[PDB]
Amino acid sequence: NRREEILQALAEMLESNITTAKLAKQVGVSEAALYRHFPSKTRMFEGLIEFIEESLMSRINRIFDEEKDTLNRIRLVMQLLLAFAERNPGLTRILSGHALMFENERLRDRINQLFERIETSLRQILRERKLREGKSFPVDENILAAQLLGQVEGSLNRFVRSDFKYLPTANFDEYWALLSAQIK
Amino acid sequence: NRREEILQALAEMLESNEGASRITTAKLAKQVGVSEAALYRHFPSKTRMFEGLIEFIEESLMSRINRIFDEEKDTLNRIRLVMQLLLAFAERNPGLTRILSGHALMFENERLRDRINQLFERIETSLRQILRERKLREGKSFPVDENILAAQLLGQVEGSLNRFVRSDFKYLPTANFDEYWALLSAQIK
Repeated sequence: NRREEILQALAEMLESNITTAKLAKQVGVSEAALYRHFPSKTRMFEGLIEFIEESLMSRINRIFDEEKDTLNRIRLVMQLLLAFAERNPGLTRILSGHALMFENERLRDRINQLFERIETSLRQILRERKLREGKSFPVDENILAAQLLGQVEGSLNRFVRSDFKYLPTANFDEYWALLSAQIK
Repeated sequence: NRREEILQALAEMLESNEGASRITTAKLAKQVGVSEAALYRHFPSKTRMFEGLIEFIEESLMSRINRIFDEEKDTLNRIRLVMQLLLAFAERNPGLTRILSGHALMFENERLRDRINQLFERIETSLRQILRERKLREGKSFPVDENILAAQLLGQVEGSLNRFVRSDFKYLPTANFDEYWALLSAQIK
């Protein structure tokens, strides 16, 4: 549970209005112990992205187990992403690209992997609806999946851009009414 | 015109492989053929330079949207063209898109952040105006309120542009625009 405690404390600090040393003192350990898990600040943020991706996928998989309807499953995965963003504005800023760190390539590459994993999960759900339920979409599932992912990323971007005033979940019911019409 | 050369050179610096780091007045000075101190005589700060650039982008997009209103009268064809213009503009100006997609250097400065928000508000209002005329032109509206739909359309554009920047410009927004339109049409027809 060592590496997670550090990432948890990192997440907590990002949500407040960061330095390896400051985080070390925060979790209550030497800088050497911290550097053993994350040899550098970039590796630390890279680890935070992985920690976020793993937590989100664990929840997505739970939605897959409990929800059988492919339509509502897409809806829940979207609502989960928007709700998570909304509740973690500091994390959303680094994900949306409004953070300095986004300049670092391996960190950007890493964020891309997280969005691609989410997008893949959406495509998977669409493919199942297509093949198991016989649904015929007006376009390739990859295009529908990109639009769904685009709507989320655009909500997250506007949320940061507006200094966190325009909520990601605002009008989701209305957006979903239009998006779902061609998924149903 | 040493006001346009600076904004022009600035666009290039952001447009070059310098998307990596931050631009400096020094490097910008050399890229314009002058001194740092000489640059600060036209713009009190680098932030004012970015704001002049946002201004340019806004004038460019608003002008192109004005022409769409004049050249196309069908509501859906007008939406298609504005969505296409926004995505096409981003692909033609990768560096400029980085600003609009967000950047620490951009949103930390409250005047530049507000400015970028005005640009998006200008776009959103144009979309809202287009959607609103459908009721009087064809006697019908949309499955959701026009203000909500304008925000949804803008959101898809902002999501595509973010992905474009994030993937280091490997994902091209217009790549499958024709199929994206077939899907969007069916949803809002």
